[PDB]
Amino acid sequence: MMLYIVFILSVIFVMGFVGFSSKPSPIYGGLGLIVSGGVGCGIVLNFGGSFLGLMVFLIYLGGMMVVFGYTTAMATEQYPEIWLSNKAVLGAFVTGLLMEFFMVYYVLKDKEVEVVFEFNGLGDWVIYDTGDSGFFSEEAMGIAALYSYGTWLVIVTGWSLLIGVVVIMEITRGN
Amino acid sequence: PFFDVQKRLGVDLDRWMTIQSAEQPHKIPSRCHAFEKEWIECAHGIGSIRAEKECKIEFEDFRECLLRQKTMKRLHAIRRQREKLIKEGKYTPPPHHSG
Amino acid sequence: AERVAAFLKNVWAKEPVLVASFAIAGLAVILPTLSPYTKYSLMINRATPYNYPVPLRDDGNMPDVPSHPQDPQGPSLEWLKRL
Amino acid sequence: SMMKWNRERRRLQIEDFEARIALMPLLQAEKDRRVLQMLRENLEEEATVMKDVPGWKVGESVFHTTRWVTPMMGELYGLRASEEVLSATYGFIWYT
Amino acid sequence: MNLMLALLTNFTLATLLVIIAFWLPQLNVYSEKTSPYECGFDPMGSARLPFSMKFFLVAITFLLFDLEIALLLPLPWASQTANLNTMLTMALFLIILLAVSLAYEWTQKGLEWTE
Amino acid sequence: YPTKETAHWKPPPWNDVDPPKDTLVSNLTLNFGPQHPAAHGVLRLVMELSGEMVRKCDPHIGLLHRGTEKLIEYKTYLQALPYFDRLDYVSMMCNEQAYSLAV
Amino acid sequence: RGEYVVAKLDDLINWARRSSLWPMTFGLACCAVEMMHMAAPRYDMDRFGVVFRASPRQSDVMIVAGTLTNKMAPALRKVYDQMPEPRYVVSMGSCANGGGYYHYSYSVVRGCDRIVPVDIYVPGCPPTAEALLYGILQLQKKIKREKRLRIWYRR
Amino acid sequence: SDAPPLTLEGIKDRVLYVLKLYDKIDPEKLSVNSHFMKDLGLDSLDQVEIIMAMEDEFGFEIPDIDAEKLMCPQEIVDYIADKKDVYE
Amino acid sequence: MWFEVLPGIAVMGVCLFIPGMATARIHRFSNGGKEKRVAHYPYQWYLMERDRRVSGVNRSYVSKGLENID
Amino acid sequence: MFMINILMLIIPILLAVAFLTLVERKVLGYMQLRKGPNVVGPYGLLQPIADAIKLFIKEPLRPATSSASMFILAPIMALGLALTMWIPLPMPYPLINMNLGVLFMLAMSSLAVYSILWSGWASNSKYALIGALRAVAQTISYEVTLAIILLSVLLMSGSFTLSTLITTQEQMWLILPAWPLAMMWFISTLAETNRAPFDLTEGESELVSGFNVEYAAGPFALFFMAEYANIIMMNIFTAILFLGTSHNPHMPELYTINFTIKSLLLTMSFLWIRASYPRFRYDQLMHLLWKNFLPLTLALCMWHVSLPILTSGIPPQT
Amino acid sequence: MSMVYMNIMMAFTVSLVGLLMYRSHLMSSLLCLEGMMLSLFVMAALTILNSHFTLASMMPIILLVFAACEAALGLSLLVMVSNTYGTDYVQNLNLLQC
Ligand SMILES: CCCCCCCCCCCCCCCCCC(=O)OC[C@H](COP(=O)(O)OCCN)OC(=O)CCCCCCCCCCCCCCCCC
Ligand code: SF4
Repeated sequence: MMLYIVFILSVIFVMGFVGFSSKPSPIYGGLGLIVSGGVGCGIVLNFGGSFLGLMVFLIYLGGMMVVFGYTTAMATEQYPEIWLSNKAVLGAFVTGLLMEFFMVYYVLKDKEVEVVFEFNGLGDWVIYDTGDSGFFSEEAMGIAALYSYGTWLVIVTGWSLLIGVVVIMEITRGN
Repeated sequence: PFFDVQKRLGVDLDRWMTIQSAEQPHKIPSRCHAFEKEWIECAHGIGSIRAEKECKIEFEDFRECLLRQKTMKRLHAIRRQREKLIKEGKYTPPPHHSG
Repeated sequence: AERVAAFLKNVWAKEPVLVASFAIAGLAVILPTLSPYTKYSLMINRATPYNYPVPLRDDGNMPDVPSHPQDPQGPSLEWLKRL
Repeated sequence: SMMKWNRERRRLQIEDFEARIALMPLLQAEKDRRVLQMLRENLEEEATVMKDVPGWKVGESVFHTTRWVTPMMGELYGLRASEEVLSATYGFIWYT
Repeated sequence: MNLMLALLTNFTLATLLVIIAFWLPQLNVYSEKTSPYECGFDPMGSARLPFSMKFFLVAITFLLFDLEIALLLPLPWASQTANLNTMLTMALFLIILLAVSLAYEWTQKGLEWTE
Repeated sequence: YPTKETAHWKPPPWNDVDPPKDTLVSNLTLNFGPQHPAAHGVLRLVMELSGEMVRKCDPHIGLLHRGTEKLIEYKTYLQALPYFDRLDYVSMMCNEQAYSLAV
Repeated sequence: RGEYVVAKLDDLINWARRSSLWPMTFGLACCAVEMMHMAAPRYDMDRFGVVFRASPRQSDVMIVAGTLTNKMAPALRKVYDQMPEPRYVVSMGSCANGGGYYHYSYSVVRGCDRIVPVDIYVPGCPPTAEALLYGILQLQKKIKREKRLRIWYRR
Repeated sequence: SDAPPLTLEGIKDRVLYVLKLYDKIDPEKLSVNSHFMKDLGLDSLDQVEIIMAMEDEFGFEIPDIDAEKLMCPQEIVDYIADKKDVYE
Repeated sequence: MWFEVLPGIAVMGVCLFIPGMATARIHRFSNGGKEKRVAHYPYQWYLMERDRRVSGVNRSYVSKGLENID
Repeated sequence: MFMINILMLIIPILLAVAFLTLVERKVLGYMQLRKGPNVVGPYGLLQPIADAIKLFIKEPLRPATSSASMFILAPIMALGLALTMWIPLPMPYPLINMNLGVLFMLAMSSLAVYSILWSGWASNSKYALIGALRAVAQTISYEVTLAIILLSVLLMSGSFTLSTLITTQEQMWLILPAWPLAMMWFISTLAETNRAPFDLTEGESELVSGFNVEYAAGPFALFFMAEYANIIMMNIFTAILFLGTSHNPHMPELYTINFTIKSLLLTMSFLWIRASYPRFRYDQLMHLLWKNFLPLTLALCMWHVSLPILTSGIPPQT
Repeated sequence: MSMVYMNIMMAFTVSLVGLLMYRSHLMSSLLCLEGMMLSLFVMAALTILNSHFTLASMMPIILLVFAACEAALGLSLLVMVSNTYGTDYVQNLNLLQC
């Protein structure tokens, strides 16, 4: 149904993580982290945060593009592997799927699964707020606050990024 | 903090984001503002050991407003009972709920 | 005085794009300090009523707080209209 | 040109926000009666669904405090129409 | 909902065209037709051998710079704050550091591709 | 305390630098022709690339070798003249002139 | 009669194929120069739908223009085999036809039809750009006479 | 652990086994002292192929000057010993 | 000559005009002859959701005016 | 009535893409002293129909060395995302009125790059791989610059909404106050859409056909359709950003007329440029943006954060 | 905790277990580190958004910033690893304590 869009997207979210966690060739591993990046952007979006959802998807699209260019250089062999071409990758891929299937089965039937934490299967929609906000996006206001409120966060983040450039220039210089 | 320099120099570096009842942009309140305010005001100064026992009610109420476990269990029980009664032709839906 | 116009003219003939970058960047960091309308910018932001203006309880000693939205008391946006 | 038009646009926004402010007191009043009407309807029906359960206090709170606690989506729309709930929860996010 | 339908329609249309492409034409498959193309002569070694990246250092920098847009895209909303003096200072501070990052890598032969 | 396992362990280098390894990675080899827009049709240019940098060019020619210099031996000095229109087939009368000046 | 309907589908597919011929970028010798001149403004082959493409897999016609040598023979067959069907071959000039001025040489294939099946033969050394354009326009007439769907129907 | 040491009896099995796999030598009359050319009838190249198998067997390079003298299985076992210092 | 190109551009131009026109008329067709409502912020959605209740026909574009109050 | 709207959007788009092929061939033809297609139908108007049918009744072939599943996904992923970029475009009313439409188009544009990486990688050819990694390099060149240019413009619009670009330009085009950014935005769209002098991934003169050398028949057609849908879509984007038309609620037709004409001329400029210049070298395309555009783009981003403040011209947030 | 929190925490564990169990490629184990960041990002975003913790809305953004300063750092060592050996196999990093 439609009331369970977030739960369905989260199931697909886990399936992508089982995807690249099996560690096929990073070409397919990068594909899995892009699929989960997209649906992960959907889940956040359905909770109200559209800027956050688009940001993570956008940032991971760029990052996984650099990984692709590196895979053809440092992480490639004559016969790249798929989820079917190894027993280790196949055994791990089917393992994670069954463990997700049994969680979806018990939560949707029992309505209460306790594994470390207690989880409730009534439906994600039961916790949403009822009232409306004002004439603005609440999450947008908070992200804008980074500059008026987060002065200390900007300074460290800006400094860390600047050193990040310097650091990789030293590491990769070689000789 | 290991070194509470901020208290010494009187400069707020990160305490503006520690709690969710602090001042927010455009005075937007959080969903559990009222409960977090009471727990913090109950447990100020007495210390953590005492607040673990004397402000226990105000912290259980807060923990309910966050995860709503004691609330979802109640709803869960009603739904279980209702689907049972409606399974044997004993529950008549009220008009507004459906129509 | 003879070497200042030799570095500038050397870069302008080799790095015209960089000259336009630093020159543009400089004005961004300087002009806001020198502008007289920068104060108005901050005042217009405070004038945008995002929240609801919750009223006050009249204790009887608040002559600076208006009794009606159309009273002389209280801040006015007359400066805004003429701006 | 761009600055004058933008400046004109800040004044238009204020005139738009003030009109909202003049209406909020009426919408707040309507929203209150709407929630309370729905909380009672959920309470009234629960009485006919937990009429036999031994250990059940109808309409009992889950908090220790007696303060007013704003109801969550599950409580307010307990058993309303399926499509009514979907637009109540995802109606704004999905409306484009 | 409306977005979902549009997404589902665009990709369904493309899939049908792919299905039609493979099932409408008359086919004639044999080994020499499906071999890899390298201008008429057989390739020497697989296309899966390592391919050197002469701009690896520029690629890594892209990650770090591509984050600045995450921290910079809020600026249109940030300009609406009542504390413009602080917001203005940090917006320029953040952009200025990005330029200093670029100028450091530029001078250090970072942007120059290797050989 | 040497054991069965650690019998073969060797002391680390005095200065911590291990000897570099031998030939590891080969340049990609690519056929830049003969069916290429820029190969003029008959140039099998076998290249060794490091990425896109060129490490070696090895022009293979003879895809258009027809044996003109041997076919000329069987033709009188006039029957062989037309062969020179087909050597630099973008400069026809310049090729004919060289042969005419030679005879 | 149902044979009429297929006879009108044949016209459509035959029209789409002769109207959108896409030669491969494949020339060998002097004849390839006259093939450029057919793309030049005076004759403008592109106005008949004829567009060169470099990739063999994106081509419909191979125009063998020039001499084929024993060293080049394996390469010509490969790119031909890599052309999806339907595919056509035009033999331009005398070297591509029967060996031409070099028939009796030792390094030359006597006729490009020993390596691939050829549809149209264009005579000349080189065939004028106008002569080649006559060949292509004759190839379109040969594609207009195909009755693939009228032959499948009568099977 | 440290692998078992090479012993002159261990080498002997390797050589004969390698020769046994060869399809031109008849297993019946292949003695540790039999001669490749005269006894087994192998020609020069047949002899060169055997020496190539021995390189694969023990994984080391044999120069052509030495292989010109390995005319019977015995000296092969001797030669392997001299390289690995298997006096045994 | 060059003006023989215009027929191609005219056909192409007519193809880019249909998407804009089709949406504009469809919007007015579905919303009783008025532009489709824009709800970018929760206040805008609250009023739009309130028109469904006030209209009484579950249509937020059926506007009820002074005739509806007495 | 929403499914009818989607069909009324994508179906005309495909027709426009089909006839853009004719326009380019006939325009490049006259700039080259030729006539272009004029034999297939009157003035070539049937030329696109002949090509489309020819491709889809041709034989598609999967190379022996290909990766089947990815080899077929790439064309599907290409065309589908090309038609997806159009849903939020105000003309003057968007099909999907996204509040963060500018971010959405940025993100989908990035995702569409992987239809090139996976097609070239799944082909398993060296020319197909060389082209795939020229797209990694090409995206690393413009992605950062193109994002910051949009940010600079949006500091005068006030929000990421695309429909708000119309309101911003109710008194004057944004090309006047921001002509330096338009110049760098136009070249970015040339590079982003893989067009000459920046059409390096395909690179006919150097890589035969680039990432799609192994693609034939219908699968090739989907790449060809996707590439031209981006050409039209990005020039529609350029017209909205910088040449904003005026919207009259009572006569929305007039907007679509002026809007379409501006998008045509911006599209003809793409053909005009392709017939005028040589091709950059894919390492120079990178130094063009990181060492010329990036220094200037960062400086102008600062100038557009300060300019509204020092002039009190900050736009409304809504 | 609603049923969504189960999947995001289930996803984090899958990435965590994936990281700890190397196969051969070092790049394959770098993705799992980036995968864990995505799980934490989503889980924080759901928690912060749900409770209307307005100022905390900037936390997930800051998280991504250092999420990529590791990826950049992680790829930097991978370049230096493959230079020494020609491939990013982890079995070649056995000079120490052996
Ligand atoms: C309140 C805070 C505001 C201040 C911000 C402080 C940060 C400023 C820097 C931020 C931007 C990062 C750039 C910093 C590095 C400067 C550029 C540089 O390092 O150039 C070094 C250059 C190396 O190149 P080289 O190989 O030597 O070739 C030339 C041969 N001599 O060798 C050289 O040629 C160096 C030559 C001297 C460089 C001078 C650069 C001047 C920059 C400031 C200009 C501002 C004035 C214009 C604006 C005023 C308004 C119009
Ligand atoms: S046929 Fe004539 S023009 Fe063509 S290659 Fe032979 S000699 Fe040259």
